[PDB]
Amino acid sequence: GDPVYPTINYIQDPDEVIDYRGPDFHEPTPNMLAYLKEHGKIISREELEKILAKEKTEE
Amino acid sequence: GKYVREDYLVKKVSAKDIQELIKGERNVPLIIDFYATWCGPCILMAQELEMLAVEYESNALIVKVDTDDEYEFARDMQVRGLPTLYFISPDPNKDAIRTEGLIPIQMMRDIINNDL
Amino acid sequence: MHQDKYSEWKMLQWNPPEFVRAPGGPPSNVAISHVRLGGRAAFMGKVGNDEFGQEMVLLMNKEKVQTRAV
Amino acid sequence: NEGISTIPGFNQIQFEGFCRFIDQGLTEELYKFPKIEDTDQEIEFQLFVETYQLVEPLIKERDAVYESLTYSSELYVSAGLIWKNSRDMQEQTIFIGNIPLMNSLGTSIVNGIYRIVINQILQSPGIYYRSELDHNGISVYTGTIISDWGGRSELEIDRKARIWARVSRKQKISILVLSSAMGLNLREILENVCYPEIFLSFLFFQQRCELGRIGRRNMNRRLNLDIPQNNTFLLPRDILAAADHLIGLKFGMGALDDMNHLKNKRIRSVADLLQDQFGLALVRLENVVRGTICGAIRHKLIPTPQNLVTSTPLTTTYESFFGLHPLSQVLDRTNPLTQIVHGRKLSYLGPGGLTGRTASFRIRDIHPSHYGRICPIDTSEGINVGLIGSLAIHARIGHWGSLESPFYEISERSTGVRMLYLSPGRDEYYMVAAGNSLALNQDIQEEQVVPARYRQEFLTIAWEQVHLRSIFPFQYFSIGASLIPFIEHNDANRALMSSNMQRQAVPLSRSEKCIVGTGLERQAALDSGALAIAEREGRVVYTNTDKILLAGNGDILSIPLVIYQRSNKNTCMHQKLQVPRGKCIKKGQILADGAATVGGELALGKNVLVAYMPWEGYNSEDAVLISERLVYEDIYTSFHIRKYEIQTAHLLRNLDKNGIVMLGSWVETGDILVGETCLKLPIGGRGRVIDVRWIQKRGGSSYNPETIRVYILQKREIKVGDKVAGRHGNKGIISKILPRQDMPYLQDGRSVDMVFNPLGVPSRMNVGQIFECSLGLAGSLLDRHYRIAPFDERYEQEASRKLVFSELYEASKQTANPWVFEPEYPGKSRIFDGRTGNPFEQPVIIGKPYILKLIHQVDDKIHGRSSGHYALVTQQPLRGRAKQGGQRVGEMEVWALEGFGVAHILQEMLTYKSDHIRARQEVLGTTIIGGTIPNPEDAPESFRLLVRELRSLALELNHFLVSEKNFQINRKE
RNA sequence: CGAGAGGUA
DNA sequence: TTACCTCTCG
Ligand SMILES: [Zn+2]
Repeated sequence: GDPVYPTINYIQDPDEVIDYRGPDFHEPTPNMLAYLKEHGKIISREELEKILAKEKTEE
Repeated sequence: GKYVREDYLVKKVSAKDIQELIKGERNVPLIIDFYATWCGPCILMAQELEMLAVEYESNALIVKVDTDDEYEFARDMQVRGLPTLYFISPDPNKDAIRTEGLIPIQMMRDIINNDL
Repeated sequence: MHQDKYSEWKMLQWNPPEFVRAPGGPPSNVAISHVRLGGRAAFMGKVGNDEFGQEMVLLMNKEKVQTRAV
Repeated sequence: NEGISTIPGFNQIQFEGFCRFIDQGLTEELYKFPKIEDTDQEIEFQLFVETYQLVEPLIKERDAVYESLTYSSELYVSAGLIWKNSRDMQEQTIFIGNIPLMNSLGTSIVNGIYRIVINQILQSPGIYYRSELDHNGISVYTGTIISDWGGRSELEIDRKARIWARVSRKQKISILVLSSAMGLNLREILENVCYPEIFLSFLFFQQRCELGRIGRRNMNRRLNLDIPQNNTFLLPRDILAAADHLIGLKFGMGALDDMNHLKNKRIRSVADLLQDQFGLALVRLENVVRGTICGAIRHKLIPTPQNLVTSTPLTTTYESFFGLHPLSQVLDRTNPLTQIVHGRKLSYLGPGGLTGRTASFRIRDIHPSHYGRICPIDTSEGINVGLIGSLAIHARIGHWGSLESPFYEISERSTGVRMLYLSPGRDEYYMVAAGNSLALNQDIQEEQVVPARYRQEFLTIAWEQVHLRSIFPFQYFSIGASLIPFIEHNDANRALMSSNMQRQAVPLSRSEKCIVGTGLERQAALDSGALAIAEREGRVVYTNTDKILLAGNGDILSIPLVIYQRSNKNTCMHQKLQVPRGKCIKKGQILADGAATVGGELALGKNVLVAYMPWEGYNSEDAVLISERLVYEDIYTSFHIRKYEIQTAHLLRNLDKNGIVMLGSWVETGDILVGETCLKLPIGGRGRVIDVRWIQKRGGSSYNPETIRVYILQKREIKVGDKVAGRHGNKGIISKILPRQDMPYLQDGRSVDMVFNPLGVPSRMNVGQIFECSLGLAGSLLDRHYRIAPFDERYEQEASRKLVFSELYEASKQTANPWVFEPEYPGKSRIFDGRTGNPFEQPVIIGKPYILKLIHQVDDKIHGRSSGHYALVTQQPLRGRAKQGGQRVGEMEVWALEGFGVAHILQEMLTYKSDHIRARQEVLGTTIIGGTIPNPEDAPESFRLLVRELRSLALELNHFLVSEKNFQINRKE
């Protein structure tokens, strides 16, 4: 007779593009550099320059 | 969010904030969604509302309210069940539309584009 | 649970708030289930001649629920 | 917050480890740097750790691979030197050096090479008690103290109370004397220790005495003590406590430890290794700084802080680690699965770790503590079997080195449930069940029984007494085992083989998805790095084969694509677009697909019609017969790219003005690629020259010899000799290709693509294939794809049979093919022979399974040699197909030839063919002329060498022959 | 050429 | 244990 767990759960259409922003997937991954820059751990080129120049002026 | 862009583009508001927006002036259409973490059908609405946002970027404001946090407001706005949306117009003479249930994305677009 | 992350909302289904251990629903759903479990059902109501309305009648007709009183 | 409610990302461990090193690790190592002054007093150097800044990379990642650079970051820190003479302060920020950066996927690009760091498992510091059965009478007991240093501390008690330290090679050393060394009074000891009478009757610091935080906590738990965590020393009270426990065992009150348990082991990672290296480098900077201070004295010059410090020590340390450490390895890029699997690996071996030949049999078996943490099936066979393994899907790494498996609490509480992660030790004390609640009798549900684990054992208990439940489908297995469909029905031995074979698959020219799968193919594609995913939301404004433009809220972002590029394993990478112009996308959604991926899922093979039956012996043992359709419709064709590089008649047709072969040339073996010093094609390479790169270089003393690289592409079709496999442990080599007319055919008229032997399943115990072939046939007919999770029989008995049989019936009814489901013999049908038109006698199994093509191909394998180049010292032929070499006749082969009695054949192998210079040069001539080859009299070089080597150690070996006829003795040279 | 690492059967 | 293959690195 018919199966107790429904077979619909199993079926996927043959021409389907998976949606990664769906209920069963983890949050989107972040580029390490951008993450590190957002939290301040790595600084930009302009910032070293700004700091370096001011230090030179002080000296 | 300078380097990393936020994933979620629909924001939670409160009863007081909703009231200001309504009493004040607006120039683009307002859509308000009532939701609860507990309802299963709602998990599906959230995905749809986030897409409408990408499409109509500054041509609409889509906002969200949680029933657990603001139960009394919901009763006053006459909400009878959980997946419910209120579409409000930038003109203040026109009536607002309440839709109950999961409804398709095209219907949402038609209301915004034609009726509101 | 979290306001935005809906991948976490499933946990509430696993441990449900009590009022919604077995959530009930619209009258249309009972009819579709009755037909599936064997049985014959009819739905009485009014729907518009708009697009959504036609979709609903189609679903019911396809599931074999008598739609004459709509 | 992650992994509860979803499967965790496959690279999460690497991401977290790198972050810890960047902030916490860097600061901790920096602090220890010593203020340096010299002699009676000298100038003082200050490294202010308060202000450290890491700056962004100068080159982008793609450029680094193109120019063979290393992607890194620059560390600038502030410092001040008060020259002893000056009494004034100068401050600047010195560029200490470059620290490498990681991509999110978890790789590092160093000198142009993608590199990955593997995790290691080692014994944790702490006190361990073992009972050694004693050769005479009563058993000896012992304690031991593992340390970060690795020194072990031994204390022992004999039948007569001994309490003697075993650290000295000598039998007797006194633990009590060590206590007295601590200044403890004999009286003080007595008051402290229980079991005083027994001890009454009885009337370093740098390495062993330091116990890490992990070491201290373990000590406190095993011997209950509560010295605070900041304390991290071998304080003496502990030694007394240890002795007290040691005697309790002698009287019966104790636990002997299990050292294979994971509560006693610790995991090192990217972070630990990187921090360690930073320390080594830092000590090297102190040596350099002291030295430049001395130089300043000679020149009597005012130092600039920068002048004192160079950037060499930081860069060199890392360059060496990445290049030479055992646990830093190059990434396998054969397919997308290989890239994801490499990171998750765990090794017992490594530096400061076990060696394979040395290790015990017991370390290589599964322990009950491994569940949920380390996969039972995956291991590397060989002398290394059992020592290299893989992390399970839902595992994470804890605050301490230990791993953790998620568990659901079913015990009543307000919320009533939470998912918690448990340390290897904590969960031995709870009852965990994996069964379900679908049983009811005349009593209530709570009284029903279920199988469960408790204290490393399996028992049956009621549902009331269970505390935790295991709920996730893929929890106990790794990524490879979790990609096999119907695993429940395949014996476990096969599963090892199967995980291994998927890793060896070749990305094909056109890709197709499977009809039957398990559902983890979707996440495996997201985490591989082969797909292009959106970084921001937007609408697609322009698409070209090279690029995509995404336009979101007033910005336009350009995303580059990959066209026809080589990989470390000579395979091709190519991305193809999935998004039509004008479409909205949300962050994280797919934009382009990579190789071996279609529609967001991993696709390593194709779906083909197959029959399982005997066919004229072509399928004997494990061989396959295939149709020509596969060859002419291009189902199994693959592209392979190789690189050939150098440092700076008909042939030379291709070369350009500079002499480098032009793009678009077809080249064959022998042809020069780049103009005496000419680079020429080896045997078996024949392809279009897709690209030439004259790369200018830096780093060498001379401008680095510009490197000219040529890249050549070969398109390869299926051939006799190729290896093909399915996902259930089934492997075979192609033996014949036959025309469609001669192939076996069905009642629909169609001809089967492949034919497999049916005698294989009983021996190998895989019944999974039969379930998969049949479901495949159904899906093709009904247009459905099925993704089924493992262990379906939890729901009901015989669940899989119910799914397959039901689906086959629907297909049979909807498309009216009655042969698809036959009521008398379900799953089997009657087919006919192409050659004669006659029916085969008994019904046969027909289906469409998914078959993959493996990396081991015939073209790479074939080799031959006649004559050729010979080695310098041994003067024997060279080794290797690349080197055009010979094959070995070794010890075992000689023995076999001797058994036959074939002396002449053997002599030949030892002399003319290998290493007899005079003799070898003659045989080529005799053969061209047509003559006879004489039997050699002189010795081969091999022997001559031995004599010379011995004569170097002052010993003489001579060979003499005594003539039988006249008795003369003659010395051969 | 000396080491190291990943495979195969 | 045998044989086989690829690579990097000073
Ligand atoms: Zn099953």
